[PDB]
Amino acid sequence: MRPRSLE
Amino acid sequence: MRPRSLEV
Amino acid sequence: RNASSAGRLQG
Amino acid sequence: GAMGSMERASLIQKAKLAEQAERYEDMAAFMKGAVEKGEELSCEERNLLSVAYKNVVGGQRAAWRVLSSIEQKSNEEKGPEVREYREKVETELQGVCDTVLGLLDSHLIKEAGDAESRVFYLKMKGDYYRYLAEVATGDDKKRIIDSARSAYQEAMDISKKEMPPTNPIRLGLALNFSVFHYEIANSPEEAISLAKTTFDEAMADLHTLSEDSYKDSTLIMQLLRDNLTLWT
Amino acid sequence: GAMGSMERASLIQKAKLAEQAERYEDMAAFMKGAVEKGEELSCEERNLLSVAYKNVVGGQRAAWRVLSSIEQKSNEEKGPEVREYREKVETELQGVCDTVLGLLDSHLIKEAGDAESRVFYLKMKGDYYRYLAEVATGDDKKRIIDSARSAYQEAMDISKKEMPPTNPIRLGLALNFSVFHYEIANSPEEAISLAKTTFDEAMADLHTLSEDSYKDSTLIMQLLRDNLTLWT
Repeated sequence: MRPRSLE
Repeated sequence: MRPRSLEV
Repeated sequence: RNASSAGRLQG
Repeated sequence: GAMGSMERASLIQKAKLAEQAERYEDMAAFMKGAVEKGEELSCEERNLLSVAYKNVVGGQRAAWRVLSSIEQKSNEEKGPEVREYREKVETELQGVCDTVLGLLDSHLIKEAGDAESRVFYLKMKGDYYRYLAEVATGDDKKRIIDSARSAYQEAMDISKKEMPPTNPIRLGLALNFSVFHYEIANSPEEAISLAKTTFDEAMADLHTLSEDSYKDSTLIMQLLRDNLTLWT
Repeated sequence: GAMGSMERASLIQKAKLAEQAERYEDMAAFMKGAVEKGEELSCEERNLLSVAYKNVVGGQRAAWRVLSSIEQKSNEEKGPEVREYREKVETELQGVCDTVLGLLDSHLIKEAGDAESRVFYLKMKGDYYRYLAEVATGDDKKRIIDSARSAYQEAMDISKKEMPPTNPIRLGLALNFSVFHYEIANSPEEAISLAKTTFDEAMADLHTLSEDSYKDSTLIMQLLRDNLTLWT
């Protein structure tokens, strides 16, 4: 479980 | 649990 | 507000 | 000092009891006494020191922000009470920052020791100048901003040369330096660029980390990402 | 004292600012300065005083329980540090209670004033002797228990003569006196009997109360009922 990629 | 005193 | 580091960074 | 008669091991034991009791002013006093023995702190001891003072200063910063808000809402036109009480809280906050900065300069910041320890203490020096900057004005504020930038920049230089992008001390320094850029130095573009680079370079290395390491790094990356969400 | 040069009204304003900032030690010091002006407290001001000191001693009692718990585990089959730090927190707690008890005796407990005010301050005298009793030993504890009982009993005698059985200050006094009997005075029978009688005499009168009065009375009746669950 990783943080979401940048948009 | 601990007995309750007046919440103050 | 802006997030800054916690007091503990490791452990 | 007040802790001068107590064994170093006993001061560390009492700092941990204070943390369990949520007695952070006591925890900070025990950790200051341990630092004043003049021996290096272990990784765990550094974190006790950091936790103790972050909690003390955190309560003062929160109080100063409450009173500052009330003061500004009553500056649309009263009585001196809100300003006087805000000044009292401010002077106490400055006292704590001066205590921490004195410990860092007198005992903890050395030319020697591992990069992680040197970065940890220079980051703390930047943090405590940043807290002074939050309440400072005029010439004093310019001097404090320069001091903060100089400590953070020195730590960034070491961390980039000596620690991997997922190192939590390196991440935490970059997070705080980005907040310095955004909130203190009024350089949003530098704040955003730093946070984005830190986040992205860490994201590339996550697969390399153990369980405990993965936890420590992603917690800090989520704060970087939350600031980027807020800032952009 | 330290607050001697400040206007009473400014001290009350700053107590309210300290409360908003969650600075309860400051709040208490401001309310102590206000009491030392030698004027009666209003109902609102009595409650500021009580909130301030209850928050301060509440932190100390919480810390004392954490440390006392750790002290008793290590003693069940490891150095003096837990006991030493427990003793330090104990002496600080004792100082706060002695401060409150001195303010009550020197300034606030009077033959004059309404029943509500007289009961409020005598109940507070019982509560702060009860907090001293929680940490006391030996002959000192026996004197403190007698002092707490005497204060609560004088309050109970006024409240029976001057207040209805649904009166929230009467109900609060009976609740705390029941806890005193159960936890301090080793009289669980008297505690249970007092909680049952208090609850039953209020129940008989609830039909007479406004919706605001009903809310206030039944909130405290629910505490008596929670204690009777725990004790029976």
